[PDB]
Amino acid sequence: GGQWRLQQGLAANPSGYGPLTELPDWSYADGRPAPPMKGQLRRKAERETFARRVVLLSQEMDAGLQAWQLRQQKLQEEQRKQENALKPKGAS
Amino acid sequence: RGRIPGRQWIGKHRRPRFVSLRAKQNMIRRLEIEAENHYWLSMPYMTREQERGHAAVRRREAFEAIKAAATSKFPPHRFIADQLDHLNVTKKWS
Amino acid sequence: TPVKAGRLVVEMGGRCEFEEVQGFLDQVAHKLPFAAKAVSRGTLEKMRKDQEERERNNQNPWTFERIATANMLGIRKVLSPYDLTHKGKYWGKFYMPKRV
Amino acid sequence: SKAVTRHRRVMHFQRQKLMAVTEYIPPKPAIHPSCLPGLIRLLRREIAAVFQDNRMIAVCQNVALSAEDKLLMRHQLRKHKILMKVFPNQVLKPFLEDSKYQNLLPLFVGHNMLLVSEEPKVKEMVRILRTVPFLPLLGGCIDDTILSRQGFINYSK
Amino acid sequence: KFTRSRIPEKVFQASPEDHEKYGGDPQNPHKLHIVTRIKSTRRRPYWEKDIIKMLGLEKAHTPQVHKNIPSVNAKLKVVKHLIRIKPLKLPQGLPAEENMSNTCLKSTGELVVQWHLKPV
RNA sequence: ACCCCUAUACCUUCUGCAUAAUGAAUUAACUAGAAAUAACUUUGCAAGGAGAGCCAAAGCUAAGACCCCCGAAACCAGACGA
RNA sequence: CCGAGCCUGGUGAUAGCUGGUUGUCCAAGAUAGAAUCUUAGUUCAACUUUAAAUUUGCCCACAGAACCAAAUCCCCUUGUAAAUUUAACUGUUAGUCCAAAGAGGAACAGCUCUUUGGACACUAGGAAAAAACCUUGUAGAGAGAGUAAAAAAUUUAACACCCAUAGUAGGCCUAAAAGCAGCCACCAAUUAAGAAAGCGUUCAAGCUCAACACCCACUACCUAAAAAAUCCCAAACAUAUA
RNA sequence: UCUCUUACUUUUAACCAGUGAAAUUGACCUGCCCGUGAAGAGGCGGGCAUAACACAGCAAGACGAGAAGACCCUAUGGAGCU
RNA sequence: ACCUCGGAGCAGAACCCAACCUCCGAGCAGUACAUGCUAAGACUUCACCAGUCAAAGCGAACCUCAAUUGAUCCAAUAACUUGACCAACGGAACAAGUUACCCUAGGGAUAACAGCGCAAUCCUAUUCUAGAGUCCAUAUCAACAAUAGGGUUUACGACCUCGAUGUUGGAUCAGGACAUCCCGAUGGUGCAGCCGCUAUUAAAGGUUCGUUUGUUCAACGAUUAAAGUCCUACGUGAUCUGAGUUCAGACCGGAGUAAUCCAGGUCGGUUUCUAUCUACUUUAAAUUCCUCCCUGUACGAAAGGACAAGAGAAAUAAGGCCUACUUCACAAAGCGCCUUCCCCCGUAAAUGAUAUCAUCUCAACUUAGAUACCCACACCCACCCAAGAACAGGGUU
Ligand SMILES: C[NH+](C)c1cc(NC(=O)CNC(C)(C)C)c(O)c2c1C[C@H]1C[C@H]3[C@H]([NH+](C)C)C(O)=C(C(N)=O)C(=O)[C@@]3(O)C(O)=C1C2=O
Ligand SMILES: [Mg+2]
Ligand SMILES: [Mg+2]
Ligand SMILES: [Mg+2]
Ligand SMILES: [Mg+2]
Ligand SMILES: [Mg+2]
Ligand SMILES: [Mg+2]
Ligand SMILES: [Mg+2]
Ligand SMILES: [Mg+2]
Ligand SMILES: [Mg+2]
Ligand SMILES: [Mg+2]
Ligand SMILES: [Mg+2]
Ligand SMILES: [Mg+2]
Ligand SMILES: [Mg+2]
Ligand SMILES: [Mg+2]
Ligand SMILES: [Mg+2]
Ligand SMILES: [Mg+2]
Ligand SMILES: [Mg+2]
Ligand SMILES: [Mg+2]
Ligand SMILES: [Mg+2]
Ligand SMILES: [Mg+2]
Ligand SMILES: [Mg+2]
Ligand SMILES: [Mg+2]
Ligand SMILES: [Mg+2]
Ligand SMILES: [Mg+2]
Ligand SMILES: [Mg+2]
Ligand SMILES: [Mg+2]
Ligand SMILES: [Mg+2]
Ligand SMILES: [Mg+2]
Ligand SMILES: [Mg+2]
Ligand SMILES: [Mg+2]
Ligand SMILES: [Mg+2]
Ligand SMILES: [Mg+2]
Ligand SMILES: [Mg+2]
Ligand SMILES: [Mg+2]
Ligand SMILES: [Mg+2]
Ligand SMILES: [Mg+2]
Ligand SMILES: [Mg+2]
Ligand SMILES: [Mg+2]
Ligand SMILES: [Mg+2]
Repeated sequence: GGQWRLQQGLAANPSGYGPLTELPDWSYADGRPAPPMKGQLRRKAERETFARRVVLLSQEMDAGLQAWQLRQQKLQEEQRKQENALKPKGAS
Repeated sequence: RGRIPGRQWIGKHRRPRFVSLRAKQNMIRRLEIEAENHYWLSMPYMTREQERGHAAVRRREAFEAIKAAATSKFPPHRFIADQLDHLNVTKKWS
Repeated sequence: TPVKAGRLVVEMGGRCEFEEVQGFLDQVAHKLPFAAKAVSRGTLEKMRKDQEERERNNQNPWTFERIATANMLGIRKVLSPYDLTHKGKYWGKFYMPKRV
Repeated sequence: SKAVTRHRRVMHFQRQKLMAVTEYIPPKPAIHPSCLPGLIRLLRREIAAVFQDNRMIAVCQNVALSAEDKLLMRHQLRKHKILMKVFPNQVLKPFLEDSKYQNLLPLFVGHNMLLVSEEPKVKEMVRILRTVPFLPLLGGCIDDTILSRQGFINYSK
Repeated sequence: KFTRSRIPEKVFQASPEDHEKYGGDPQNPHKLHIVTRIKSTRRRPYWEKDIIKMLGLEKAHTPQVHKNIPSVNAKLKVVKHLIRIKPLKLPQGLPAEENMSNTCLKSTGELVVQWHLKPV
């Protein structure tokens, strides 16, 4: 039922980012939570790396875009500074 | 009674193979995935003059890190401690 | 003499109609080394407009020309560089008029 | 094997699948459009000639009557001054329908022929009819009155 | 001879019916690609293998973010038959520092910054 | 235990061997990588080093670590054989 | 075991040739070529391996590369992490299929020769068994799960009915050539018949078609094989919602 | 000799008793058909067949055993002769 | 035949790129006499060797060409310089034939036989309708050409086999295909009958003996219903032969100085194997010819001359037995005797719709259209047997 799970947005493998695969397997009888599982720790580290990469790429492209905007403003101001420092004479 | 001359899938005379419905459906599925890839590649965000220099600092510092490692390759230290702990193989009780 | 697909082999005219030539022209065209047919001007234009009509009203979303020119699925690994211009209607010396 | 061969070369399987995918699909109509829903003017003026002229009309069945017998029977009827007209039913029946001789309509069906005159010389038309026995004298009209063959024989005698 | 393939700008010009088929705004384009390799580099040319290694798609079915910029787009245009490309959607925005440890990508291509494992 | 399912001995050779190509009945014993020039590593001393000789514009001295087995038809010398 | 006896010695003759080469575990690792009494070998290059030093290495933007097709060279970004140099050497240098561009041959070959690219000479799943086709690669345990490629479809030939006098044995040529041996013309009466479209006659004579009428209406799917040698080869099944 | 082979005797043979080899041998729990495959399958695929085990006989197969092909080519391998 | 060098195509656009691939050339000539010296930077025939361009500077002045070539040693010379068709052109200073008298190390990396791939060659079928057939394409034959199939020939390839896959014909035993030579059934005919020709169906059964030749083949003699075409490692040599062919001897003709050779002839010339495994070792329905009569009938002008039905007589094959004959003799045998039984499918017709006729119907429909054998079962020590290798079996009243 991978296509149906994809249609509902619940991955395709039922072992992918579900509560069934991400909730803790067990806990102590009196109620203390278990230490985190190795696979869940690895998945959280990978997701943190993924999110940091998303942030880095987004802000890098944004910074490049505003840098290009600033270069265009400098080009247009150097184009618009077109005052003749001396006044024409002669046949005028 | 019916022999394909030589090897079945090579040569002038080959054993014929015919296209099945599920093979056709598999190819149609991959074709749809690629048409969608064509669309999402057909819309770009920036242009070349806008992207001309937006990651040069990061690429340069990554290569400087690679250079730093390749230059820092060098033999490790040696220890009086390690040699005198090899002395311990004859440590008897009494 | 080399002869390619879609080339008139001989031409006929005069004070006559199609069926009269069509008899012995079909007789000759059957005996030719390649696939051949007796055509008139109206018959040839009818085949050409039927081919363009079939290409226009083809309901298949996927065509050989589109797939080959876009290199869909990396199909140019098994295709030929001349298939980009043949568009799947030609295979060696054989012409397939049913392909669009 | 070369690129051009005398036989149809076996394709690579991916190319064969490509052709089987890119085959042509004709448009399918929804409710199947099959399942979805000259001479007449000349023939008309000549029949106008023979009906507003030509008072005596006799309709007979055009029996086979081999060509020498056609010409001799025609030539006896022509020595005795009546004409043989042959005019087709497909232009003659609606002319009767809009020209009032609808009582003469249900008799012009099958092979038909007209023995027609401006002089009422019924005596030889019926004695030629007794000379050739397989000739019915279906019907017709004298002086714009519809008569059967009993009426024709009564008008003759 | 089998060579590299030059792919037309005509197939890479989009069309309006393509836009409503795959709903995507031509103005305000999407910023990041989710690229996922769905086909082996075996029985494929060495340049395609190299470009897969460059883009970092050695492991199949492992999604990767890339910039929607023309150079990365050219690489993906060369290697477009081995990958699936999706737009990276951000319903509740870019992740920040306090929500970076509670992210999930999801199969719809929507990076959520807050992940509870609780029913709605 | 069999019955079920899966599974084309090994070595050599070769583009490729289940190959109907080679070798092998089996057991026990015997039966096949020798070394220099340099380099590299670790010490000693250091514009010198080595217990003469030799090398030296950081070198010299010392150690470590690297080069198989069986097989012809033949050739020659001296004997022994009618 | 005399094309040159036998024995001992040189002798552990020599062999670009065959055979063999003995503990465990891990890692990198696949073939442009040039010379050669050389193509059964070797040396150099190329690829490969290890250790060092350094900085750029692959992918590539626009512009650029000649007169007489696919592409390539060059190449900043960009994505990435390799590359060059120094030191030390071994080994590979007897190659197969597939796709493509060609050449030779038969537009034969599991044929031979180049080039580009795969795969095989390393794993696993599939196409029946299976080197080379497709899917897939980085290694362990599991009596968990989602998938990839992945099962051949086709079955063909009915075609009318009825009718037919005649200007004339049109003219020329011929013994005659009469609608029909060959030529010119192709008018013309009946309601409607070609100075005749096939047959058929030495020539004639004959019988079909085109033509009147007749009438429901020309009903009109425009398609096409078979063989070999031990014994056919899964069993089967048209109809319960992808 | 053959058409066209038969009968008998001896040896051989088979059984009992005594003595007792050789070539060969990867391991074998060692079937048929069609197909496949290093292109001729007991061992692979599809099907079929199938309680176990001696003794006599046959020679179609095990590319059967023997002899590192007596023909062909190669070797900067020999030798005899002119 | 080629071996070294260059140009063009293959190799269309940076470079490179093979074939006993397609074409064209080269082994110099002419000018000059600074064609002197020297020196940054480069190119490079995929290595090296070799080769190529060149700024500036000194000194003067005010090379064309495409290849047009040869290393080291050594030799000549006072020196500068110069020496090979070393053309097998990266060159050994200088060496040919022959071997069937041969040997060794190997190779299925490489030929002969066989298999396999392919089908140029070979064979067959169909399409087309020129032409032949008095006329008439299609009774019969058939051009140009087309489409498809087969794997019997001659080739081509070099994929298994050279630590052996033994060979041509013949004997013996044959298995199979049908593309049928005969026997069976049917359609057409330029089929009156007898004979024929052609096509469909049929592989149950059969398909001779001799002379020459080693022959397969081929020619001839005599028959027969016929004397089939092929495949089976050109079936089959652990079943046989060895006439031929390609070991060692010899001769003839020829070639060569000779050794020796000839894809020429001739005489002679060793054919091993004790069977381990697979497989197999008794599955009863027979065909054909001839004779008589039908009948000198049908048919036919005559000459000629049947098919059915039926009767007899043989031959072969299969199974069996000895009464006689014969080899022989308590018995085994043939040369003798006895027995031997079903069909077979191509097509021809009737009724009748699609298509109110007609139509044999991939319309519904009608007609032509096996039995036999075997079968019970601790009497068994022993003896006998028509039963038998041993075992088993039958008899022992
Ligand atoms: C079988 N004979 C006809 C023969 C044939 C050939 N040649 C072939 O191989 C030909 N075979 C073909 C037809 C090509 C398939 C042969 O080559 C031979 C021989 C015979 C042998 C005899 C050998 C013999 N020994 C080994 C039994 C012997 O002692 C002597 C002797 N006189 O001393 C030999 O001569 C002998 O060694 C020999 O030479 C033979 C062959 O070479
Ligand atoms: Mg095969
Ligand atoms: Mg081999
Ligand atoms: Mg062998
Ligand atoms: Mg073996
Ligand atoms: Mg060998
Ligand atoms: Mg004496
Ligand atoms: Mg040795
Ligand atoms: Mg490894
Ligand atoms: Mg050489
Ligand atoms: Mg060698
Ligand atoms: Mg090959
Ligand atoms: Mg004994
Ligand atoms: Mg195998
Ligand atoms: Mg087999
Ligand atoms: Mg075996
Ligand atoms: Mg036995
Ligand atoms: Mg053997
Ligand atoms: Mg050998
Ligand atoms: Mg050599
Ligand atoms: Mg020598
Ligand atoms: Mg020597
Ligand atoms: Mg160079
Ligand atoms: Mg100068
Ligand atoms: Mg040479
Ligand atoms: Mg040379
Ligand atoms: Mg001799
Ligand atoms: Mg030998
Ligand atoms: Mg052969
Ligand atoms: Mg004719
Ligand atoms: Mg080869
Ligand atoms: Mg051999
Ligand atoms: Mg052997
Ligand atoms: Mg037949
Ligand atoms: Mg044979
Ligand atoms: Mg044999
Ligand atoms: Mg010999
Ligand atoms: Mg003698
Ligand atoms: Mg023998
Ligand atoms: Mg066996």
